[PDB]
Amino acid sequence: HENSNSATEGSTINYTTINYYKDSYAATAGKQSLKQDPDKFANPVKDIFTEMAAPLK
Amino acid sequence: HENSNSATEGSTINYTTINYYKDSYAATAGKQSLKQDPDKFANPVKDIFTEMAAPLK
Amino acid sequence: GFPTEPKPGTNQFLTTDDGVSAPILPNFHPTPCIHIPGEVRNLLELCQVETILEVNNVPTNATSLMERLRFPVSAQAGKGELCAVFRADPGRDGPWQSTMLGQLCGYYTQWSGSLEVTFMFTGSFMATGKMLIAYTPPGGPLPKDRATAMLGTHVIWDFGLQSSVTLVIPWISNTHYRAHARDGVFDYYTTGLVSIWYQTNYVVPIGAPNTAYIIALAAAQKNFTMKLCKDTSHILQTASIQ
Amino acid sequence: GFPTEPKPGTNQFLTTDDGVSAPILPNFHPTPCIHIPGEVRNLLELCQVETILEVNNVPTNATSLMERLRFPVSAQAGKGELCAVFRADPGRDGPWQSTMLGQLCGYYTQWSGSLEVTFMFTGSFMATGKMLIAYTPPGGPLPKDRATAMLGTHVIWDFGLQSSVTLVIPWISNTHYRAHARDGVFDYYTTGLVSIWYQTNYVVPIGAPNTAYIIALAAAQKNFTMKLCKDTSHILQTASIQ
Amino acid sequence: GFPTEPKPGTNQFLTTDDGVSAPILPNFHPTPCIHIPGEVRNLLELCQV
Amino acid sequence: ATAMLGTHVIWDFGLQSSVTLVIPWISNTHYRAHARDGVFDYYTTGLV
Amino acid sequence: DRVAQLTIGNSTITTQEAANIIVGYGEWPSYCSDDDATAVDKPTRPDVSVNRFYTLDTKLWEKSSKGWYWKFPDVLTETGVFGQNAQFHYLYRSGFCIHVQCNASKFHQGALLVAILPEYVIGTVAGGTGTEDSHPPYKQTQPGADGFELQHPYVLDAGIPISQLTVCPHQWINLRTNNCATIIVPYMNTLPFDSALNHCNFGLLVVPISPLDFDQGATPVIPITITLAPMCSEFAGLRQAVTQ
Amino acid sequence: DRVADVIESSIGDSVSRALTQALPAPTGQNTQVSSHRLDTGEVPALQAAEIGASSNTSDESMIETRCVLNSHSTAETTLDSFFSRAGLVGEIDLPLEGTTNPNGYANWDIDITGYAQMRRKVELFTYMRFDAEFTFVACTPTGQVVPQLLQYMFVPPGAPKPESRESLAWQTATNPSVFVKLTDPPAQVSVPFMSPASAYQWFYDGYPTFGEHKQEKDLEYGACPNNMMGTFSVRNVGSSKSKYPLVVRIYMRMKHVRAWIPRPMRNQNYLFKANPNYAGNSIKPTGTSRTAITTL
Amino acid sequence: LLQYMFVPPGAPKPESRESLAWQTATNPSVFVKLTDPPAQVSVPFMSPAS
Amino acid sequence: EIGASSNTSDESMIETRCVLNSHSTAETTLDSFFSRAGLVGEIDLPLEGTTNPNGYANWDIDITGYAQMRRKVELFTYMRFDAEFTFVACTPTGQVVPQ
Ligand SMILES: CCCCCCCCCCCCC/C=C\[C@H](O)[C@H](N)CO
Ligand SMILES: CCCCCCCCCCCCC/C=C\[C@H](O)[C@H](N)CO
Ligand SMILES: [Cl-]
Ligand SMILES: [Cl-]
Ligand code: NA
Ligand code: NA
Ligand code: NA
Ligand code: NA
Ligand code: NA
Ligand code: NA
Ligand code: NA
Ligand code: NA
Ligand code: NA
Ligand code: NA
Ligand code: NA
Ligand code: NA
Repeated sequence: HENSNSATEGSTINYTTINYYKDSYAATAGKQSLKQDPDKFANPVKDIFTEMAAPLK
Repeated sequence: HENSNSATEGSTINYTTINYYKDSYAATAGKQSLKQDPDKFANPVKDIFTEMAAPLK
Repeated sequence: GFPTEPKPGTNQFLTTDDGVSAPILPNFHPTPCIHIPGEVRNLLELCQVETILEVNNVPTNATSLMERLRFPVSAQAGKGELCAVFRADPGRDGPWQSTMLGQLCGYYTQWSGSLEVTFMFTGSFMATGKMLIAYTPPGGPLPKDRATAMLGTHVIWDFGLQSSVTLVIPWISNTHYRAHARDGVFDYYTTGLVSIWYQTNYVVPIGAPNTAYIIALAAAQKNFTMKLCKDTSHILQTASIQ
Repeated sequence: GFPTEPKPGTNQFLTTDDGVSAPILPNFHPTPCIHIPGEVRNLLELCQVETILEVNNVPTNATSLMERLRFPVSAQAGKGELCAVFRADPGRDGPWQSTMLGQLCGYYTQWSGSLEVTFMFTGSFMATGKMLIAYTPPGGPLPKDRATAMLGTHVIWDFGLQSSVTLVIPWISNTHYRAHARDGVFDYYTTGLVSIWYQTNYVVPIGAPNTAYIIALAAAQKNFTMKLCKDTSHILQTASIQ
Repeated sequence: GFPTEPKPGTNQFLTTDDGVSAPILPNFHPTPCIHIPGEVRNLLELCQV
Repeated sequence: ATAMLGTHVIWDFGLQSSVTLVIPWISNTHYRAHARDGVFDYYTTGLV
Repeated sequence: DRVAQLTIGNSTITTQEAANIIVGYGEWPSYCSDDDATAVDKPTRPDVSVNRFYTLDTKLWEKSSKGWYWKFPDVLTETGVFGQNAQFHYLYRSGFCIHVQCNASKFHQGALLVAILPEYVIGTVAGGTGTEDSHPPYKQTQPGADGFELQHPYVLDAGIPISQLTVCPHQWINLRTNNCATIIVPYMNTLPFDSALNHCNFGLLVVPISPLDFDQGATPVIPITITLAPMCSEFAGLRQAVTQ
Repeated sequence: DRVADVIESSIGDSVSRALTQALPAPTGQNTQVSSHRLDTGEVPALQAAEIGASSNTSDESMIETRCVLNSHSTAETTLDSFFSRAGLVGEIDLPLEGTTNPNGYANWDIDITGYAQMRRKVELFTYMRFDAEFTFVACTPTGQVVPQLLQYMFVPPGAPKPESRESLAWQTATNPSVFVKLTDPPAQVSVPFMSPASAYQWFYDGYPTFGEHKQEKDLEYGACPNNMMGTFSVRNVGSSKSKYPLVVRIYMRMKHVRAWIPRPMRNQNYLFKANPNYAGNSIKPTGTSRTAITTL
Repeated sequence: LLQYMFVPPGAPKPESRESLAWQTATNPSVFVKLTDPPAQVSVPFMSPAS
Repeated sequence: EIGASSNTSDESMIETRCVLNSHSTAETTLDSFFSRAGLVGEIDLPLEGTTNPNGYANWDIDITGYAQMRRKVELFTYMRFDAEFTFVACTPTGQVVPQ
């Protein structure tokens, strides 16, 4: 078939690329899945709180 | 699949184009649907009248 | 690699070639298209909209340019006098150059279809009169008198509540399409001649103006078509545009 | 071979072209990817993280740089005095340049969406006060007094257990996207102005400091988007890097 | 791009080569063909006259 | 330019000789007592 | 069909010599879709207080008049409650119902071309020679309610032929036929909302193509009055009142 | 529960009521047989131009017509057929000695309003939305092809414009750049619709900023930033003066075109880029003139 | 580098090397170097006759 | 103080309308941002001088020599990726030579 040696092998993200060689790291960058995780950096709090609530109770 | 970023995206007109890249604005101009709306500029009257009638009654 | 063999035309840059080109901005998405009134789909939509035909293309004076937009009519002597004359050719130098149709034609080598000219009388309510608008197909020299003009396609116009009348210049050609007519050999594609005559006379009471004007508006019919794009005969520029 | 015909663009090297290229190492397999914390998937994830907004971008002294990170508030005379002012424009020279949002904007020609600015009061527990943060949409000149500023989008902030308050600068634009605003013609894309006023006054008992500071943190909302990549206005290099 | 390898005959202009060429006028439509008497399909039709 | 800011009607003379200006009931109270100069001008209807 | 009545708000217009009604580009004014909009704040739709007929200044038609024009969002920015909203709000949006009226007698004659030209950009004569890059003053690009007179109507003071101005929503006032023109214009712009102060969506042109004429004795004063009403007005981005 | 004028209210209707519909028209309309008509009451020929609508009179009602099956295509008059033709819109000079870009680099302000042919066509419409295909033809002033390497860079508004041939901005870490030799066929590239507006405006009747609009600033009237797409920069890929004088002609071909609101076609000569100024002393008629109205 | 341009009847014929007509905003043009293989192009039946 | 960004939304701060936002977030993905070729190295092979005058050169692979490219990548601490290297060669005047 083809070698699975691209830098994104085994990633929880899907790619649509084009290639003409046996090594997949030669493939185009392609399009990708648009998932996002804002909370990871913007709201990494242990005990999440609502916006309607007073943060410090 | 492919990016939907051409200037005619979401248009009430069909196009038959060719492309080799992931961005659809790179596609050929292609052929298009031949619809026309003369009345929009030639007869934008509120109360339409026949040709057999006397315009001003 | 895969055996290929480039043919003539390789590397050439054809202005009208419709091919693919590498996109400069990957994953770029354009601003959504709002709804905007007056969208155009085909230029023929514009060729059917009447625009003022400068039949009176005589005044070139700086202060008299606005009067090319209308021609006079007035009380005569009653002998079927000639009022105005003009070629029916759309893409030819003359009256049609002031119309949108004439301008769009300039961008196409050939056209086909019937044309129409609507004449609006702007005299007073008390003014009466009957005119004879005639269309003389190719070969017919400019009719010397009304009795000759009436032998071709025509319409007797009676002034009244309905201010305007439409002269339809039917598509009467030997060829399916006509290229733009010019003096000389290309006069082969001439459409013919239009001429307005007094059927009776411009009559008016005491107290009303003895001279009134007519405004001609021209456009194309539903069977009008154009083909083979080219550049207009004129380029509105002399030196570099700063 | 198979008949082909190369078109314009042949041999060109387009920086952003996304094509295929011959691999230098056949059958090479990269080191497995371990799990690493803090993986980023989209830059918008960073535009939503608040970073200190240098509203007090006045001190340029070598020893006074750390004080651009916060602005003062103190006991006044009670006439709705002005505290601070700044443009809401994200990709414009000014206070927003100290924020991550402002920095990421520099890499994109256009942006769209609501912005938010959170103000944290760092006075003492015994200090009280009410401020009026107002946002003046485009066209509105810098409000001369509080009575004028309060006519736009605003929020009255009351100091208390909850140290901070959030002023949301709603997306109020004529266009779907805004290009970076600069002085002159591109001021067409200005977002507006923000101004802090004393609603009442900074009150404090005996024994507590008469001057406290406020720290502004800014970021984007969930509807914020950017498009059309470009290079930041500044290049941090003068001579070759050794 | 897709690996190719041009062979001899590249760039040559063969008078009788029957290939494709870029069209100069996009969406151009020719004048309809009327019926005309005496249409010829093969030159052998003339060799018999 | 000031009068046209209120309730109005542009009348065009023609075959129909007349035109009707309707003075709509625009009051603060359900009923109006007769308006006179002074205090009872409180019940004024307006001006034409 | 010759008679008509236009009622909107607390204003009514009457006419007994009309020539139908034109609806620009075959579209009625409408409010902004939820998918065509961007501004997130809830707009104000004052309705009856701003969507009514406002009658601007009157012009006098002379045997030598060249023509006039009015930029539209503009003409109303300092009038009634529409003007107040246009000043207090950053964003504005609306259509218009324009009614130009001019009557004479069965013994007068002449024809006015009443047209709507979107994005009517004014040019200058460039110092006559065409070597000076001069620009039209604020007083001319946005004349207000008093309108402005054309210096070179043949080219519409913008280098374009008036003979083709009929490709735009228009109507004529031919004294022997009608005494008014009614044109309904939808909101036209490349944006869902825009400033009523900096931008003028279109211009109203009233130009005599066939000169006014009459015999001495007939009333010589023939006025041309402009009445217009906003439609589906929406405003957003509230702040203090701004004049310009 | 709720006031009636609010229930029956129509404020909020976002759908545009259209009086017209676009119908299929792949060919010119046919002509149907017509016979004589001698009757009262019906008058096809009589119109009323005051109404503002074009005459709806047809050939059939004006003369006795035959049947004609019109199969003439209307495809060549679509917007794409009309505009999808590359035309000159820019020209950049890179001479050896002179006062015009003599340091081996140039910054062309992206504006297709510098050439009459292309400009007049697009100015037939008020608004236009489209993708485009730019082709760059380079050579010396004599048309000679020289072995020189150039770099074209698109500098969106806000990005740093190169101040010299060795500017740091030529690193193009993010801006799109094209490296070509004059010996290679002209570089060609695809561009999307990159305006923050829904379409480009060839005409903007207004000002870009608020405030007092004094004489000195009338320069800004009619200037719409939604049309200002940035700069196009060129340079000799090197650190020394080039051995040859260069010229770069820029051609543009529009694709996927949408257009709105047609206008009268340019009547007078063009003088400047950002405006419709015309020579007031040389106002020529739209067309040709003649001696008398009664003679050809 | 040469420029070939098809000028249909009615279009402005160039009067010089620097003529404005060379802008080809609508006429079909071909730009080629003499070092490139001969330019080749397809033309339809463009007569108004059959 | 909590260390989390404000979760306040437009809707709770002012009376908002309904807006169906269809603006794409595709151009801010890591690939869109970084998949653009930029200068990272420059090698000189002069005829006479003190910098590689013997017709050869050894460039230590390090993309940290140029500010534009460097500043972008330094926005992140760790990065895993494949790359596409392009080598543009010519003389110091930009002249293309048969070498
Ligand atoms: C090496 C990459 C080069 C990329 C060049 C990209 C050019 C994109 C150009 C878009 C041009 C749009 C022009 C539209 C409107 C005019 O600028 C305005 N009407 C001028 O007033
Ligand atoms: C003719 C074949 C040429 C092949 C060239 C292959 C080059 C491969 C380069 C990989 C470069 C990775 C750079 C990554 C990190 C930087 O070196 C470090 N941050 C420097 O401190
Ligand atoms: Cl012709
Ligand atoms: Cl900004
Ligand atoms: Na909260
Ligand atoms: Na091989
Ligand atoms: Na490659
Ligand atoms: Na072969
Ligand atoms: Na709508
Ligand atoms: Na009729
Ligand atoms: Na017709
Ligand atoms: Na047909
Ligand atoms: Na520099
Ligand atoms: Na010439
Ligand atoms: Na937030
Ligand atoms: Na969404």
